[PDB]
Amino acid sequence: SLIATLSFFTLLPFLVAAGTCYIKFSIVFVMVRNALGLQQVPSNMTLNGIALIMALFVMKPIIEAGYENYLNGPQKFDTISDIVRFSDSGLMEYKQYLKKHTDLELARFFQRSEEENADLKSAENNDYSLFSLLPAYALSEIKDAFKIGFYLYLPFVVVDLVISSILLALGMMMMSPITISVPIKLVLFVALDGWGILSKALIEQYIN
Amino acid sequence: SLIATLSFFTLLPFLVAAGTCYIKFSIVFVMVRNALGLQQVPSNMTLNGIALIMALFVMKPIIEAGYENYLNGPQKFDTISDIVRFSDSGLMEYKQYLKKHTDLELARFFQRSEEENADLKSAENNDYSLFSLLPAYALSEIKDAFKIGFYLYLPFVVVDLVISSILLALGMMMMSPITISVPIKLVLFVALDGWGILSKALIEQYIN
Amino acid sequence: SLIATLSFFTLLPFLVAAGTCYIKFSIVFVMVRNALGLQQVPSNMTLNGIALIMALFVMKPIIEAGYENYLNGPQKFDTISDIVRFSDSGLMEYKQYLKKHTDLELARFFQRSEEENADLKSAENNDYSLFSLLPAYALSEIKDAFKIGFYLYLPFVVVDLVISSILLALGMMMMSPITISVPIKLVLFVALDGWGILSKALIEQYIN
Amino acid sequence: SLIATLSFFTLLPFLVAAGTCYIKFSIVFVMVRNALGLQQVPSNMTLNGIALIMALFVMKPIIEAGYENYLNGPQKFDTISDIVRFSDSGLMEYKQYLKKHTDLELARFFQRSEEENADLKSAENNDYSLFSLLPAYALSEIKDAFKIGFYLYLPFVVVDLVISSILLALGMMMMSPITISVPIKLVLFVALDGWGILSKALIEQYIN
Amino acid sequence: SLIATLSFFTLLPFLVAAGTCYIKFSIVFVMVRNALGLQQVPSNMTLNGIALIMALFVMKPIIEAGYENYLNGPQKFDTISDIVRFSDSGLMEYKQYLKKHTDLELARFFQRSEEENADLKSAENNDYSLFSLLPAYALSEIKDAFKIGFYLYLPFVVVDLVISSILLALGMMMMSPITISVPIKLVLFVALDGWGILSKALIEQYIN
Amino acid sequence: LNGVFFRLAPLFFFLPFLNNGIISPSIRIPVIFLVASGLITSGKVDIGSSVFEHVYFLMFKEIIVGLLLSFCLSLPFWIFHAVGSIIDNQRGATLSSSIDPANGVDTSELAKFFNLFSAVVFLYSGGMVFILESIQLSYNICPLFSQCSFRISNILTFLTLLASQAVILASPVMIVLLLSEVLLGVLSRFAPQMNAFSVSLTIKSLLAIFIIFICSSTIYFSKVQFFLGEHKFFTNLFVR
Amino acid sequence: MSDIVYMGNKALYLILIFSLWPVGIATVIGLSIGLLQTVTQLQEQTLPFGIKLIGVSISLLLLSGWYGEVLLSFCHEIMFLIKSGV
Amino acid sequence: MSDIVYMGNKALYLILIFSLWPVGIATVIGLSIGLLQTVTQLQEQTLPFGIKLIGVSISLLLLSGWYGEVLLSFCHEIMFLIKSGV
Amino acid sequence: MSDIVYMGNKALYLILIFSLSGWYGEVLLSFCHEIMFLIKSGV
Amino acid sequence: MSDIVYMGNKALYLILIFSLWPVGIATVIGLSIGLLPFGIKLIGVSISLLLLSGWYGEVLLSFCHEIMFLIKSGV
Amino acid sequence: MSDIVYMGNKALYLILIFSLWPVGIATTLPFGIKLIGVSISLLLLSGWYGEVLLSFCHEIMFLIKSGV
Repeated sequence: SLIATLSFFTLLPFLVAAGTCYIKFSIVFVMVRNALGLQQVPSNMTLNGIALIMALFVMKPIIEAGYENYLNGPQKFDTISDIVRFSDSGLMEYKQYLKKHTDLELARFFQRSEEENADLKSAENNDYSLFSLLPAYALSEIKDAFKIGFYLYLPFVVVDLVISSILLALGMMMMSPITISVPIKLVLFVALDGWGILSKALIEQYIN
Repeated sequence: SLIATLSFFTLLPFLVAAGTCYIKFSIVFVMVRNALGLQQVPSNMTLNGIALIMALFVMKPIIEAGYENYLNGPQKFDTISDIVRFSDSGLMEYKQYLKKHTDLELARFFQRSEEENADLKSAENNDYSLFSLLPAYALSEIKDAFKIGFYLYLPFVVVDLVISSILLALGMMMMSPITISVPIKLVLFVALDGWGILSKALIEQYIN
Repeated sequence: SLIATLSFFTLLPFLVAAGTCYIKFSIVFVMVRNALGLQQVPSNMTLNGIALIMALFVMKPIIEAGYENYLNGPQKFDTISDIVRFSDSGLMEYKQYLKKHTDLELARFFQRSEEENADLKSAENNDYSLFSLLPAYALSEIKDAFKIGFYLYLPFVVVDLVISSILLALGMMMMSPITISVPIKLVLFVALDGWGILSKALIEQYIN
Repeated sequence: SLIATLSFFTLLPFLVAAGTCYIKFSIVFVMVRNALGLQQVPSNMTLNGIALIMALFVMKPIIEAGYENYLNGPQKFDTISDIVRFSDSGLMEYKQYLKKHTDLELARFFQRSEEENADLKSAENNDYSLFSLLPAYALSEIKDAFKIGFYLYLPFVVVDLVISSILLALGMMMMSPITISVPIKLVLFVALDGWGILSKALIEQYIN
Repeated sequence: SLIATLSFFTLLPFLVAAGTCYIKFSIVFVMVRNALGLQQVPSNMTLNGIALIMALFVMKPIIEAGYENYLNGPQKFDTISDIVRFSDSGLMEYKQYLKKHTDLELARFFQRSEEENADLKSAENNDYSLFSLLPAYALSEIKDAFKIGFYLYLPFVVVDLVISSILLALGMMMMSPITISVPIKLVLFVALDGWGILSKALIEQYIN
Repeated sequence: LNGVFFRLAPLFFFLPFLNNGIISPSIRIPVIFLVASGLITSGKVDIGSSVFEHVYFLMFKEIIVGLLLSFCLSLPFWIFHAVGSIIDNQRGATLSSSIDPANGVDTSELAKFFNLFSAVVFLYSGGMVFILESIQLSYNICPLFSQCSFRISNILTFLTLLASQAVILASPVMIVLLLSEVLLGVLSRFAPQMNAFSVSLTIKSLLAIFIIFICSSTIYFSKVQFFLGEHKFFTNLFVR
Repeated sequence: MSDIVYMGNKALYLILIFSLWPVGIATVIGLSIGLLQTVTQLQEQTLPFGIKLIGVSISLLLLSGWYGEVLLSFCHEIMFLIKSGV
Repeated sequence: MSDIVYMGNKALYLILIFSLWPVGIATVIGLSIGLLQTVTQLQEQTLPFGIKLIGVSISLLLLSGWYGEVLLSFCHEIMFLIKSGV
Repeated sequence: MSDIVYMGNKALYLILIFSLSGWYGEVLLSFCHEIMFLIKSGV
Repeated sequence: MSDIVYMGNKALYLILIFSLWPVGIATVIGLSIGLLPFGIKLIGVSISLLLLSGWYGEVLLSFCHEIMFLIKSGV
Repeated sequence: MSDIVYMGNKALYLILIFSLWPVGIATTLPFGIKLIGVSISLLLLSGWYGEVLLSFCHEIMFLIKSGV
């Protein structure tokens, strides 16, 4: 019954890109591009490519677990057994990760939503099925990523306020401070080691 | 006559995605995304995927009624009878749902439109065919989802007005206040627990 | 010539979607979606599905004339005559429809365009072939649809101008008034029941 | 195993465009276009086109390394052996390049990111795998390109501030000095022979 | 060898629109539209349209040379071989054009930066391939177009200076002089019949 | 039949604000085969078609033809657009004069209602009808062959009465708004503390809307005049 | 033609009403305070703006109900004459 | 439509309060110092702005949290009445 | 940079000529035409 | 909610110091001359952005670094 | 920060120079005469003024490749 495994493989990387990471990094990078003026990066090329690279990068530990247990075997050179424990154990790994970062509030509200969960009486979070687990995790990750990105946001707005206040204290009302902000922002963005530190912050103490 | 079941299966997920749910959630989420400034989410990836997940999520109890009565047998390993009562009873459940959320006004207007309805002598709302039931339901769900979304809209517009008021009050005519808007909006979006309440609300008290 | 019938079953419902209806409905729905801000509906799924459903909805009577005279016999268990009079009579009904909504001006001008009808001197619009009938019909329907769509557009653009006017009056030089316009419009779109009434208007007194 | 090489050929030029070059050129040219006022160029045509030409243009010496070792044979008119040393030696050239321009800090942080790198504890930068090499290089190139671009930025903003200072020193508070800035910038942009020096400097001191 | 010719036909007109013309006219008309206040013309319909029209017009004579020696020749009445020499001779004409308007400075920098020319040691400018020839020519056209554009710019800036001088001399310190600029510029733009002089000059004293 | 296809498809796409990207691309493609399968008829030529179809050069000619009409026919709408544009310049839109914000938002203010009014107004007499009649006239003039573009080169170099008709429409508007701005300056001279953004903007906005009302009526009649003018220009250009 | 002109006249009149009131309120506010920017002059830059904001807000408080009503009537009428608009 | 009118009135009243306090503080400061830009005139350009900043800063320091609270209440209500807004 | 100096010389001399009102605007007309002429002397 | 408020209070206090010094210089200048002056003001303000900048920037620098650190604990 | 600091200092000093000379040129009737002075500035100063910026700007991009 290899059919479903490979068809859902053709389907799945989209759902994965919506499933663990790839939310937070793309969000933060768009927040960064909302400063500095223009897009300043090609939305059709750069930020999404970076998102994919860093995404597989960060998932490499979960993929390592599935690589030892699941992935290495379906390499058609091992002629692996039909997928019974591959699905269940990869779901268990995804479960442990998801429950690392999913709220219970979302779990119970979505449980009342499915109305299979209400009749089935699910108590353990491992007894919540993967399909039920996914969107709650997505929403929780959205909230955390959003919090992180706007706490990032605050200082640049402080700088813009400073530039305006100075000009208007001198009375230079007719000016586009944004452009004068354009260089200064980047300075901090680079001068604070902020690019590398942001990447490492998200990366290392996202997973740990 | 297994043919029509599988061909209409290949056809049908589109019609279902346009037929009960998935309108309102996608609507509301794009509405959420016109706040906070830019798209800020991938239109081609995230929100519509969330809509699909929540879609099947929400429709699971109708599928449970069909699971007891329809779904369990057409599992091709059971060699099930041709679809007589599967269609009838799944249509009964779908009818009760659609008429939970369809206006009769639209029913009669499309009755006059088809001229099928005028000649075929349709009296009961269960005697209106499913084909006649579909577009009226779509219209009504459009109205309800739209109204919900724009009543969600208004406050962020209020905040934008406030920020612009302050800026022009001190005379900062030349500014793109939208960016200074971006952080504050988020806090409320997070501080209200608002996406979680939104999903829970739509989910639980859409179905009930 | 059974082959042609079934290969056109594969192909032709697209040409039909460009043939009698499906133009004005999709056009009007896109007009509806170009206000209210973003797409706000899934371009690839919802509006196209609605157009198809409503269009077959419209055409049920012409297909009914065919169901009595044409459709019942080409049920492939009957091995019906090659389609001469089936085509001719369904075309008679289609003709009466097309001439219900085809301008004479366009008829004569496109007849001169073809250089076929200009030399052949066609007088009855039933003596205009479907080949000649198509383009004048499509253009006339385009004119009617654009008229209807912009008359629908009116109040929403009024609201946009209103909010922009208040803002430019207050010195709100920097704002995206579109967002403030986003909610208000739909109030009318919903509160006047204009979605159902508009569907009814086009639907019924299109056919009549 | 020709399949993967050619499918990934269809896939890859995007990832290459995000992988070695094409970042800094496009970024810098957008920085140039945010001076002088408007877009001043076609965004959808010219600047990124120049970036692509300059991109593979620039990538050619690595391709010469391969032209000796890789490129000559996959010219499909040579009927070349399966890709064993093609991949290894092109990866070695890419390694030497990436290590020409990759920081160690990014390397270690992203190694802790991958968490297979943390478990495996890789020491040599040639022992970092290619996928492990990619995103650290992306981050480093981002920092370098951004530094270059905003260092280019500074003088034109200086000119803007100076013209404003002149007008305000003369009491001419009401003006949009940007437009008067528009001509002056261009002359510096040319009077230095500066774009040619920029292109040459990117050119040789990128590769050498 | 039809295949590659037709695929690169699907691809190429973009690179051509970035290859000879289409830069200078677009920049010129954008500089024209940056006076007179707003865009005052459709960014998305007319002006770059005229750029394309003048571009194809201006590239007509190269196509005339390729019309005598290529575009007359593929005929069955000419009994032609597949496209070997047609491409070579059209490229020879295109080469003579590109070397009409390409710099040597940019050429050598771009030679060694591809390193194909550096290691291959190319001597004739016809031995520089078209790919290497394009971006330098584009750069030179950019510089000339910018010179002409800002020397277009000067007058309306002078008008704005005059208006500001009037207002500040009469004590009318508080005004948005730009609006008063709008009509006068417009009047002058017509009152001297200058748009036709600009267009006729650009076309003719470009190509002749 | 392809030739007329690439005379018409240029027509349809090149002429968007009559038939635009609001229309789904699957509905902008079939009109080409529609109008062509009309027009192409009676041109029954059976000859030997070149290797690789050298008459591809003929294709070049055909493309240009369609493009011409569109941009020239764009003049009417644009004069109205220009009218609306300049008026909102003195009211609100010109505050995007500054370095590049987010998108051209202030395009949508006023001129778009003019675009809708003008596009609807065609449909009393004809939307796409006269364009197609002129195109059939061009078919009469230049059906097809090697001699591809007679005098198209000097036909292109031409003069269009854009701002001429804009002034014909908006003369008293612009003069009165200028006078009102000078009245704002007199208000400043009366009291040097006005900070015009504290005062002027509301007044010029309200005045702009009032004048747009009366000029919409004058627009109806001047529109029929403008339609006749552009018809003459097109006759000239296609016959030359 | 004629019906389209009727449409445009009615639309611009509705716009005139709703856009008329608040902008006149703002006009009166700015003119009055500028006249108070005379004797006891007291010019910093911006001050009158503040009252401007108040006024417009009060405007939406004062007018609102019938304002909505206006659109409703015409909007209903629009769909009615939809069937005579073809 | 009555409900819509009630909605607009409520939202605008919340705007009134939230935009009422801080600009009122700024207005008080600017009025006092501008009145001191009269007798003993000493009117240069900007000076009161500095003191203005103090007040404005304190406002954004002191007011913020409970101010958001206002929206909190209404926003929650909306979601609830979402189910009765259908 | 000297060419810019000359352009500004002419333009500012005309500003001097201006700063009676109505015909004064007419002066600009003349120079505007001349500007476009030396447009093709900018390259 | 409380912690977010504390964060904003820190940011606003840093704003307070940075925006405190130069406007006090300009205040002194304008009071003295009002008891032309714009020119003197220009000097001071200009000098401020030259004179104060480095360590002033340093303030933001320090705090910005700290933010990224606790970015990891903001989850 | 080091190269950043150096760059910022140098840019601000060049700003000081250019914004310093025009009022020395400048040194309601007489206002009109004063206008001529500012205009003469762009006549008199510009070329060598540009040279100033020219020099530094050139070096910047050169040391761009060593500023990384």
